[PDB]
Amino acid sequence: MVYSYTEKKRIRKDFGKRPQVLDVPYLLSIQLDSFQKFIEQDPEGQYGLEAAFRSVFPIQSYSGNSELQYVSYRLGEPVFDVQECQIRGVTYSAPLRVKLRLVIYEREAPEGTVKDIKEQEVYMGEIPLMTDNGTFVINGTERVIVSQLHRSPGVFFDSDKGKTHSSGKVLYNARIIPYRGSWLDFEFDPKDNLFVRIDRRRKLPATIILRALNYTTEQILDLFFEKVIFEIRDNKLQMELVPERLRGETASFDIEANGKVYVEKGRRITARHIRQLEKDDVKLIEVPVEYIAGKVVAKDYIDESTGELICAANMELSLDLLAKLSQSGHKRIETLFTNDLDHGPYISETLRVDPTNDRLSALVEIYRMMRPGEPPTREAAESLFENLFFSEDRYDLSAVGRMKFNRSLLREEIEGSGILSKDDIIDVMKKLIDIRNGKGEVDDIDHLGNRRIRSVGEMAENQFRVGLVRVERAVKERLSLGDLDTLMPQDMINAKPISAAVKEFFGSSQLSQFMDQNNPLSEITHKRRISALGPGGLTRERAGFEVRDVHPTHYGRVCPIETPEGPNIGLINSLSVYAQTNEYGFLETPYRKVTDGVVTDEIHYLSAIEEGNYVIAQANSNLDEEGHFVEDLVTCRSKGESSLFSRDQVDYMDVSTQQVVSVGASLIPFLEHDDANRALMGANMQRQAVPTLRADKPLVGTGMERAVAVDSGVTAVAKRGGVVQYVDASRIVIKVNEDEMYPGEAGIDIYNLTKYTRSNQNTCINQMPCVSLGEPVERGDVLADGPSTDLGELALGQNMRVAFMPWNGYNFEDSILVSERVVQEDRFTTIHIQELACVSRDTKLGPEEITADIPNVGEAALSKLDESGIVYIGAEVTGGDILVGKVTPKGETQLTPEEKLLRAIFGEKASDVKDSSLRVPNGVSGTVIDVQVFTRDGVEKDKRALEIEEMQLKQAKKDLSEELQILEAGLFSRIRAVLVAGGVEAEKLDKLPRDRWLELGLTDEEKQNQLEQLAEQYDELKHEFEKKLEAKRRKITQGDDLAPGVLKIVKVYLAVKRRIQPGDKMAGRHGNKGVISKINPIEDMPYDENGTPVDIVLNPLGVPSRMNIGQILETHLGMAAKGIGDKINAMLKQQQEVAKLREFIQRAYDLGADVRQKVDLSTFSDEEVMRLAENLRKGMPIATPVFDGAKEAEIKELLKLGDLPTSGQIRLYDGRTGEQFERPVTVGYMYMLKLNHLVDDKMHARSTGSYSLVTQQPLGGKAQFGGQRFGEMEVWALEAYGAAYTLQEMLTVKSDDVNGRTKMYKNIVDGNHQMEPGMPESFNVLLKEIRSLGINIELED
Amino acid sequence: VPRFATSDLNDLYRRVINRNNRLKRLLDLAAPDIIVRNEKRMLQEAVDALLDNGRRGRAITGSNKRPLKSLADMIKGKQGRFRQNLLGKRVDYSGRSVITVGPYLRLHQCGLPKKMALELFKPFIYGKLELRGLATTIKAAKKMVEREEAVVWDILDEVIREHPVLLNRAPTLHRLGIQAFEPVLIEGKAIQLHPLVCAAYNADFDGDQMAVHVPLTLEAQLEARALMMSTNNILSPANGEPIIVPSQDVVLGLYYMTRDCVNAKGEGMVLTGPKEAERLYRSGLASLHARVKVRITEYEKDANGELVAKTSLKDTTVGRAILWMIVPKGLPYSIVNQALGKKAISKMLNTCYRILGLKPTVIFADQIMYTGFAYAARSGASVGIDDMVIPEKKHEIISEAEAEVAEIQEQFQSGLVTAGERYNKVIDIWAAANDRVSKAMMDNLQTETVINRDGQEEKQVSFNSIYMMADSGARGSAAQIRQLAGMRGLMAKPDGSIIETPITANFREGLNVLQYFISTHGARKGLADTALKTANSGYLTRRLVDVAQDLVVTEDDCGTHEGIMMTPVIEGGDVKEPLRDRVLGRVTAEDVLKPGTADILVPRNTLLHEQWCDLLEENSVDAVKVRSVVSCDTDFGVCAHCYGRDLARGHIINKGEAIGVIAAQSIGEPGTQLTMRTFHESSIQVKNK
Repeated sequence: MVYSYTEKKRIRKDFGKRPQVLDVPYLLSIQLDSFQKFIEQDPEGQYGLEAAFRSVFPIQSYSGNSELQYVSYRLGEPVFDVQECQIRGVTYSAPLRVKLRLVIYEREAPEGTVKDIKEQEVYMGEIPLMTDNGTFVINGTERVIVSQLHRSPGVFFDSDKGKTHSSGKVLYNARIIPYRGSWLDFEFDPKDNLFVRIDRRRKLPATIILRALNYTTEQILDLFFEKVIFEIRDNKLQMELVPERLRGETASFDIEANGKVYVEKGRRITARHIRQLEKDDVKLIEVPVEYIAGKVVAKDYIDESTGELICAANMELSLDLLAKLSQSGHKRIETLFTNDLDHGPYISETLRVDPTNDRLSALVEIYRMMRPGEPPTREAAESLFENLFFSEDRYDLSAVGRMKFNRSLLREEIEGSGILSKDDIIDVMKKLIDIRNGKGEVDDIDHLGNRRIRSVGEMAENQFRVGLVRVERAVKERLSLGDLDTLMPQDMINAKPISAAVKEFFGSSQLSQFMDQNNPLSEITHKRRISALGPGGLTRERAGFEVRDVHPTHYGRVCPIETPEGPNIGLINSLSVYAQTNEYGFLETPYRKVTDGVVTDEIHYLSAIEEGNYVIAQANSNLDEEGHFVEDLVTCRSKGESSLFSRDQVDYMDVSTQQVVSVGASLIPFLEHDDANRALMGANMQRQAVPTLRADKPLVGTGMERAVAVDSGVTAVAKRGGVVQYVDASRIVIKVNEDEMYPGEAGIDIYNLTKYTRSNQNTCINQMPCVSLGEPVERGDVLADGPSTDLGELALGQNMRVAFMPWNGYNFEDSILVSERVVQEDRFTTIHIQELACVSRDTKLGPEEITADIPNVGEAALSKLDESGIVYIGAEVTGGDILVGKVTPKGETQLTPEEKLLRAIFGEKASDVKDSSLRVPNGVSGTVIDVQVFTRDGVEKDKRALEIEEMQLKQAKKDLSEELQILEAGLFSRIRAVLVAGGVEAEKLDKLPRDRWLELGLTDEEKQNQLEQLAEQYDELKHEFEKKLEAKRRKITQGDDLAPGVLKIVKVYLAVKRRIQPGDKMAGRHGNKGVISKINPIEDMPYDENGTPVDIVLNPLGVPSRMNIGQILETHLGMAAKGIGDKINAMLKQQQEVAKLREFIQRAYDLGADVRQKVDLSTFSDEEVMRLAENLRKGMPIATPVFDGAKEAEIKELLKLGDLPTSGQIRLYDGRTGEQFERPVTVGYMYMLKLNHLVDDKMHARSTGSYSLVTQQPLGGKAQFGGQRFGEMEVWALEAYGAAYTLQEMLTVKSDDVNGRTKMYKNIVDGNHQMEPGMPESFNVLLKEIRSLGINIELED
Repeated sequence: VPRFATSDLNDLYRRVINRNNRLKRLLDLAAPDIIVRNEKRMLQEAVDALLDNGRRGRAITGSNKRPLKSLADMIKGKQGRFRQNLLGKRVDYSGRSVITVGPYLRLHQCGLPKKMALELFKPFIYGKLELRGLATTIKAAKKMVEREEAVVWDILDEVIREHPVLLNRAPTLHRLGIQAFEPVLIEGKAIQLHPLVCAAYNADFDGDQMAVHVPLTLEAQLEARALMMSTNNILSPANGEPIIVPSQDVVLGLYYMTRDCVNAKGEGMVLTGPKEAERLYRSGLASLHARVKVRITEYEKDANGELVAKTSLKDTTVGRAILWMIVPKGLPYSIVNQALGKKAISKMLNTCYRILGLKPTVIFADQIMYTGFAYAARSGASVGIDDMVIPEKKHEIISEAEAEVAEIQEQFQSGLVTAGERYNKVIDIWAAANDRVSKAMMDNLQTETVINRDGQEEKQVSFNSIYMMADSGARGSAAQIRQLAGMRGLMAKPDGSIIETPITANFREGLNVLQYFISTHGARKGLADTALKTANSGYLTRRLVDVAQDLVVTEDDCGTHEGIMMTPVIEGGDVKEPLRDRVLGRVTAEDVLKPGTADILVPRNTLLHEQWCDLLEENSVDAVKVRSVVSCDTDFGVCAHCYGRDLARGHIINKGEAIGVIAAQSIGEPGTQLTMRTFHESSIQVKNK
């Protein structure tokens, strides 16, 4: 329908013939979903606080006959709000309620219960919540937790074979990883013996631990080994035949089967000789004795005549022993298979080498292996075996553990207990014995089917569960202390472990961090992030090979483009636009279902394992109206590769082509043309773009940014929109339409816009109204634009005029050249807001006073500071001026005549009080925004903060009184309506109150009902509004809780306007970023036939050098867009009729071949888009899809329609000399980027200043002093240069020498120009350290 | 270091004093052997915690987590004492600026922004106000500086002119990373740096920071003017050739300068010398024209201590005639007639330095920069969609290779060909087809363009900017252009083998999704490799630099008769390196001999340079005995005659110069040793008979 009432102001032109049926998801559902599932109440016991309370509860003391049952929990409303809480600067957290119930059991009496204990809730900890945008609040910070990627718990099939073993064979291993607790792994050695390593401890044989599982050798061999049969009697000595159980043989003699030889001596072992004795029916045959010496007995057979232990299982048989066994009365003997073709003699070396044959000695041996210091006492070994191996608390599998456990073991059951079992680990050892046998496939570590993501829900559940156990220990000891505890859940539960665990977790963690805010882009792509750092997933911070590579599982879920190009590469990832998280943590991406020859519109979400078997067609392919594929052979992918397949082999579809990219790199137009490396660089440079004064929507674009800007939460959107009444920059109100409303409470929705405010990146943010007044608003319309947003469409940079040319060598390599025009148009200018706060107080000499006196300073500061208060709002603070005066007490001294007259003439503070204040260090200057200060508990006698205490009251009463006027006024008009026909009079009612003395009497019913009702809701709304105003005022006058280490906190905002600067930096969307050499005047710029000097000058060499394609098509297509907008602007200058311009606008929309459903003029044709022509008169909003973007045919056809030369090259004349350059020159308009790399912030030039007490070296940068560093490479550079004096006075005089700096400086000021080598003090520090060591050093002459 | 408690020290001393006074008190109490034994083990563990911590007990500090610091951590801050001592201290007087490029001013200069000025020079400004006496008291002069008086700027100008400033980039590799320039003030917050030196520092304009240090007084400024100047040291003691980078707009500008064209404008020209001003700047004469009769004067340096003039008519172009005005004096004119790429422009400066001296190649290279940027801007070079050319044979080659591979997989379906031989076979067909698309690409790159004059079949070479960069060599390569138009090749990071699904789409054409997946795969592998090689390179430079620190190079002449024989490598069909570059330099033991005997060419040891060595190139001698290092010489160090004259100064080398520190930076000079490690017979053919 493409109605787009909110987008009717600017209609972005769409390209490409590939339709998108699946709409863009809300895309924050990872953090929003994780949070809403972290706080929930469900009977199913979903993972969260209820799962933790159900996990730990019931809490029963040891031999205490007392239990604690969980009432679960319910969350309440926080005391503060989002915005007000961030303004106060305190962490935002809701209390927890619904405490657990207790229980008491009678001692020595079974089932006896004196009473049931049900107690009121108790305050425990603080549970932080999430803002609607997906952030958190701690101490007034944004606090977002990065998503994590970890190994999914389950059986791992690993190889670990290669040149690292150097054994000449391929090793194999497998390890079960629980969600918590110790790890259990198996390890091969070249001896081919299965070993067991538990949590890096020395690997014991399999027979000692499996013996600790209480399985005798008979069950070992008879379980994990074959049986068959053996027959010794009558001297025939015959065995059964298993022709289908083995392929192979070794025959040194003939073997006859039923009177005929099946395989002759030395005859071929081939299937011709196999099937001869296989397909035919053959029974047990007699063999010679010599084959027994190689065979191994299976079961345990002992002589029946006497009680010796001879002929034990798992032992070699002796030719002389056959006479002792066969004559003992044993007719049949079970012997092991023991023939190596597809099998091997595993576990035998474990049985032979394993010293412990019993489970008790096995438990003692594994106990001694666990604890080297203390010999085992044999008493706790039984608990160490279960608690170490199979136990409820110390072993955790649950949903993913048992799932990937069974599916990894090829088991039928998909669910089970969260604990290990003997048959389970025996099955793992069996499948591992098969992997060692050579059958079966291994698993890849980088394969995301073995990977799972963890979020705020699972993480916070883990830490909160650990803290809950830490509470369970002390509560268990408390209940075990006393025999009978009445009303136990009162003082037993301490909130310090809870609030310390959750406040320490969200407070300080590697994953939880504050964001540096530049544009909504960095906020949303910083909101969605995958991290392999933190706990797990991190081996080392140096080198690495296979972990940082790209697996085929990285196609439709994680974006290979976006990445931390810095020291750690390939670790931090970004999910796809359409990527979704499964309930078990797996990453599923959409695929459109296809049935027979028609493509069905049903969407199916497939994981890596599910999509591995199915075949999915290429993203871009020919499509027909009937649904069938035009081309017979369609490119399709199955597993790890792609090839042409028939139309019947395609199961699914890739839907949109944007699934492989992320939101950060998906906004870069013409991605298929530009190289992946420079696209990676540009995508890495999209986050650092600082918002400027005014945002101009990109005229070359994608169209995903439309959804990114509205879904980022930065812009101010409207809820249940309607006809707007009042508009303003501070506030916006909307009268809601009466179509869909709740019948109660009446009222309208009010909004408060955020003005200039400091961010974590020291940038500036604001929201501005997009509408004038009286304009209706639908649901989802953006009312106000945030920083770097224009009309709800994301613009984080500014376009400007572009021409490709070297100019007098000023543009070299990637260096950039900017005209003074854009410098003087205020473009690219940004505001940096720094906050300064001086907080000390807390003196044992008495409290500190703020301002009211400035000692040892003239009236210059007293003119800026108020008498009873601080400086005026929006003043000029330059240099070391004192922004806030402060005085601190000093120690008392004797009076004496001197200080007596000094205190008599001085008076007031007596001048003995120190001058320490908030004064700003040098190098910082600007205008102040607002001073928020602070208010303590029970503090008074201060004129400060009174202006904000009154301002918040006048604001809350100002915006709160509007609803009171709408309510009291609406019900008042309802009184004027109900008084009709009861003795009404317009002339009387429109000139008097009470409305006829409360509608008079009339027909009695209206008297008491209408009058008593009018008084009822009249006093109800009046007194209710007054009560709400008082409750709101108390929150304003109560303040916040400051740390005890200060009486009063003062904090001041300051803002600075920084503008396009020569050093600076500038970036493109395709990865080209450079510093500006110099800013040239307008007269020196080349101009076209119309006399339009060029704004920017870049280097064409970077296109072939750095392999950047997209810049050319960007500039040319942008030149076409500004050509259309230039012609429409000319039409507005000519004041043409609506229809004449309407024709060119319609042709502009529908030109080309299809590639859209849009039709101009479709809505009323006389307004809206007709005014949108005057909106886009500056430029045409042309969009291109990521991989579906425009082609040079449509670029040359559109740009040719824009009257511009089809070649995209315009004859230019030199600016300085007026001469024409040889050959045509490429000009265009591209999207540019302002960055935080500006030289005012980066560069600090330091000479001499304060130093460090150790080695007497300077501290470093930002301290106003310091020499940066010239390291050992510079020492080597000077040694190679041959000048030893620069290193002499550089390494010693200007650093270590204490007297060399004073004498050297005295020689520079005096002009002697002489220095001495001196004695380095850092060498003396080495002397002192070694002297502190037990080794003595003393210098000689 | 404040809550203070004196961490990492007092935490240990309180425990050790606690156990000492505890064992003394219990010692006076006569505690049992178990109590005093526990006091003795906690005692030895406590003093252990003092001297060496983290080896066994790993005692943790207060806030636990990270083990507490001990004396072992006090000796070595991170690795060794390099942080505290024996390596670079923070020192003083540092700008820490951002790179910019001035095209103007001088090869050795500086753009210390005014903002940067007078902040570092404060002591010299106070002393100047003292000696000159414009101020009264010290605090009054400090007030004159802090009040931003305009009078201070004149004295500041007096100081800055002759006061040099040395510049460095933080990742310093070789000796030329730190140089000495003569600063001049430019309004701004940045530093405009000489473009030719930017590639010498390897620094880029992406915004990497820069270190600015101030030398002090006599040996610093004077040794920096006599040593550390960028023009004083040009020859790099690594490759042996002078290191200058007249690339980018210099190669493009001089390539558009030197070239010919059929017809066009101007035809022939009778005027010769002053044809650039009137002919070029007036009208009627193109910047470059073929068949110009303009005479040109020559200067013959063959005479001893004297230059012999000459004049002759040589076939050339207008742009080459303009370029010859830059070439000083006695250089031959045959050097400027060529395509004049990034290579040919080097040997020009080489022969200029090794004939006319250092000043003519300094002012000459500098003027090469000026004319290169100037005529580069006047060239009007650019790039666009129509600039690149897509060959029409690419479709037939891709279709033919697709048919052949279809027959290959047909043979695999029939079972006649194995999967491995079919795999490598398909790789061979797509490789050969890629070569075909490359050759057709080149054909349409040069011979596609036509110009109509006379018989019209002569035309001319294509003027496209992509081709000017390919042949000129300012940037790009035939392989990168092959990625622009022709096939991109095939690589797989996880597998390490060539994939069976080639990429048939040019950059101008829309790339497939999976093609982009493979491209970002191999690109990510490339970023991992290039990011990985830096640490190993710096570590190798650390090892070799630590091993080579020993050479004093003290004595002048040892006078040893032992030497190493010098013969060419002669590997393969053609020799890899000639005999000249290897034999030149050092000194020769005994003397070389012609086919006639009894005659010696050189008097025992001689310094081999462009004269003597080229005289040896005219003879038939294939082997030259050359005495060098590791052969005899001294007990510690090497005499000057074994190393040779190769250095920034091409004359000789003198006592005291350390070749060990200069060494290891030629091997460790490349930042990236290799990329991908290059993915790692019966007939004998020879080039000549």
